[PDB]
Amino acid sequence: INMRRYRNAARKLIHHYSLNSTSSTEYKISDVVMTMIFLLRSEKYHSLFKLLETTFDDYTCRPQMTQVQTDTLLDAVRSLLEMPSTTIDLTTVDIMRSSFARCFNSPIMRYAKIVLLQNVALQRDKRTTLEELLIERGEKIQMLQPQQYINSGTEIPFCDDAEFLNRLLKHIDPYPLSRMYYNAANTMFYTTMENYAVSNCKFNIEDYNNIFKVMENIRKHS
Amino acid sequence: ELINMRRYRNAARKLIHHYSLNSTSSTEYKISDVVMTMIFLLRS
Amino acid sequence: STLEMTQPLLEIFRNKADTRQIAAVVFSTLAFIHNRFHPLVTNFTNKMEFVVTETNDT
Amino acid sequence: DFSITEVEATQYLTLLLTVEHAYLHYYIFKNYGVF
Repeated sequence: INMRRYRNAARKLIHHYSLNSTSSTEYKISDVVMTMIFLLRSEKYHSLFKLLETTFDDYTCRPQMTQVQTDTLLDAVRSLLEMPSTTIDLTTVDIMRSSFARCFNSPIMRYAKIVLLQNVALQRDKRTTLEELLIERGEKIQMLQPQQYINSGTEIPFCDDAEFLNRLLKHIDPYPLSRMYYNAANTMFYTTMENYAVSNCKFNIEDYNNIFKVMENIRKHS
Repeated sequence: ELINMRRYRNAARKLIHHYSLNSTSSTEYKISDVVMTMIFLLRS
Repeated sequence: STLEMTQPLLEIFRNKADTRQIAAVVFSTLAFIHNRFHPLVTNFTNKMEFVVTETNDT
Repeated sequence: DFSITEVEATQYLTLLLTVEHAYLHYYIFKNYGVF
């Protein structure tokens, strides 16, 4: 039984859900199943497996766990991910769990019903928007002085030898720079806005789209 | 005597990993860290 | 290249132990964009004491 | 001969777009005040 291969596949699913991998076409059901099998056959991870099992709304009953247990679990998680280099809020993982509950309850068929929604899961929020946000901000900002500044030969640094630069040019030359924008930047920006779900700001693409009509203007002015 | 052999070892392992395997510039790492590497070597 | 570049940019920003470099990077980038947009521009240089934001609540 | 990593060059780039986006608002303010 190729536990090894099963894990090798499985990983990517959680990897994506946790953090927005710029890979794609992650989806398959078999991968999910193998993930669950691995978790079942991973005693040390059985705690996580039994938590992730909890996927039913009328019975949403994620148990209390001592901070000790929670930390041990997060260690396990990070290790298995081979990414201790950072740690993410358990809350993110539970939100992804609620997402998986969506998936479970959705009998999505041949039709590629990509959910496309940004995650709505969260608890005990209040509905908020830019109004509330602004009202909040002022005091929290003005209560603190800025830290510091000092001069360091500040004024107008400028360019240097063009051929010196052509060195770096040639270094840079081959890469898929035209794609690099999607390959990290834009995806990461757009995904960053889960902060809106934090404290339930109703994010709207309806202005995020503004970029599109914005970009025309250069072509208008040739 | 007083030595933080543990952290010295950890930084040294990290170094040697990227250094001998990725074969790329050690911009993350510093001379002090190399020194502690030799300390660990000499005592190990 | 003239900068005290501190190449491991992400970890430099991840340091938290100092903010001088962070502020200088910010400011210099601002100037860069400005001089991009127009060829002949500058900002008064005496001091602009600035802030670090620490949490979503802030 | 500087070993500039292709990957990290990505992050080196990415900030600039955000900063430019800010620059827009800065310009608008500087020309038209708070409101």
